[PDB]
Amino acid sequence: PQITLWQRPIVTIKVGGQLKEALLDTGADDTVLEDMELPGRWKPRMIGGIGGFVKVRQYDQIPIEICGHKVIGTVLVGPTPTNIIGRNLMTQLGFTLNF
Amino acid sequence: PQITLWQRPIVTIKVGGQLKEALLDTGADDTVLEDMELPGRWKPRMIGGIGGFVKVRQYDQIPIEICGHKVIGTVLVGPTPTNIIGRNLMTQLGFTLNF
Ligand SMILES: CC(C)c1nc(CN(C)C(=O)N[C@H](C(=O)N[C@@H](Cc2ccccc2)C[C@H](O)[C@H](Cc2ccccc2)NC(=O)OCc2cncs2)C(C)C)cs1
Repeated sequence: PQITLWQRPIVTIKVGGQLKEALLDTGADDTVLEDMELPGRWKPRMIGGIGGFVKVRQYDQIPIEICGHKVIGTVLVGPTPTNIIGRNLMTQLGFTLNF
Repeated sequence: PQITLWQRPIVTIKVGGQLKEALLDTGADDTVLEDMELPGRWKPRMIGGIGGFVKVRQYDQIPIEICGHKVIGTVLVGPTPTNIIGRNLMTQLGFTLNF
């Protein structure tokens, strides 16, 4: 299917057993979710964006369902204002930009 | 054209006579450029990002060529690591996300 950009491209995801809404974001290298618990080891990281930087925890090999399809990759967790699905997971679903 | 997302979706733009690089960003409502000179008056705007909020200058009705296509719209100028083409201008080109 085709997703329009007249509105924010927000989709439902399932991660860590929880259902959430998240923004499909071609301008994000990585996926960043509002603070939550995830299984396994993690390492601290600083990620930068428009307002400056925030400290997050990086969990690797985390499974996520997006649009029902199951993908796996790195997920950063911390005080982000909204959940963001980055290119690292978008590629796994075969997403492209077209015009 | 079709753009995959294994690397950052960077395109060439032309604004105020100058060629620049910019990131195609579906997760951005608006277009934000690094400090530069633009004609006309500006008005104040606060935009929010991952790191919080920042003051930018809002210039309305600015012509930009993106991939040689002319768009005319609002451009925000302020502190940013990268020029960002947001949904306001991506919609003028007819960009969609597809999988
Ligand atoms: C130039 C160099 C430093 C670059 N690094 C990168 C890799 N990096 C750091 C990222 O992708 N970082 C992501 C990001 O913020 N990307 C950004 C572009 C950018 C990149 C680097 C530095 C500054 C801005 C752009 C992202 O789409 C974010 C997503 C978002 C949306 C709402 C709330 C929080 C976040 N969009 C926004 O910040 O919107 C700003 C707004 C515009 N108009 C109204 S609000 C994080 C979410 C992970 C790309 S270019």
